[PDB]
Amino acid sequence: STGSATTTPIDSLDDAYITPVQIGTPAQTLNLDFDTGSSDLWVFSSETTASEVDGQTIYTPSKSTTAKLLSGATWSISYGDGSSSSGDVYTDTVSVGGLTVTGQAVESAKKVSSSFTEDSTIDGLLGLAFSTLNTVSPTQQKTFFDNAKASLDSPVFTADLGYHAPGTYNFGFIDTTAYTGSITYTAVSTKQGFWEWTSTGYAVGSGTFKSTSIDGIADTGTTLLYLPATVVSAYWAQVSGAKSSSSVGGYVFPCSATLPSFTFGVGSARIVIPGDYIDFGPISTGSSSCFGGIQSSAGIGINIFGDVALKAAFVVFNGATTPTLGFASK
Repeated sequence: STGSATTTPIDSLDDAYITPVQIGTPAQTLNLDFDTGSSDLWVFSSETTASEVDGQTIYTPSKSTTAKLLSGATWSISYGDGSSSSGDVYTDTVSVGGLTVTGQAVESAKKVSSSFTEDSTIDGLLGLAFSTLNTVSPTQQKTFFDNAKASLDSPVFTADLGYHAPGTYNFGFIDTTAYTGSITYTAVSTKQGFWEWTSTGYAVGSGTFKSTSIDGIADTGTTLLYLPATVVSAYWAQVSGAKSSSSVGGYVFPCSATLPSFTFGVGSARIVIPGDYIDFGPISTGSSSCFGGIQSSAGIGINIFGDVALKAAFVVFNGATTPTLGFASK
């Protein structure tokens, strides 16, 4: 089997991407944030505290003939941005782009933190990291990809995120028309539950490439590119007037600037992020200070190849017995 679904930016900045997902019988379509940095499929629901729902579409298990309470199971998750959610668990039929999994754990939110409530465009998350990170207790549950894998033509999914435009998540096949050149594959460590890999270095603009190992995670659920402070300083030093602002929470730059590109290495190959992809617009409405799309990871504990990096590439998440990642230009 295979599946193919379009993913769409939630706003003009590509702050996140939503993909329609069919849950239950008859289908209830919710727009979920596919997140290769986590491993829970959770949704706004008829159980979510009413004051914490503000425009989201909800899953109502009582209206699904295939929903079953997973008795005794609870979940609770906290994300790197400080947001969180928790609740109970149903199993139900879940389909993405024509690919159907029966018996998928659908984690129903009873509580969500303010950032989720305040984002009316995201109805939940669909985790695509390794199932060892799934938070369901006392019986840990499998991701949608893990459940689908055996049925797929090939045990892979691909992320093809757009810049200010829709893109595609494919399951079970590699669309050879969706990228240019060849795909360069690189080793993955699953020791932390992430799609963790080692970039071979970077360049800023037209500058020379610096060969240096940068361990980090391919994370579709993080907006920006978070890299070591040395790398980030070398980038922003090429932008007149750019500075790190403690009050704003990162590097800012004059909105009048033209930003240089940023290149990262994948083995001997190179992925180029155009400068425009690094512009996240005014820090507040009407400001002439703009927020940068490359930020320091120094306070995180891990480097994160988020959407800013991934949307410059066609990315293969290879879930074979030994997982690997593939990157191609496009």
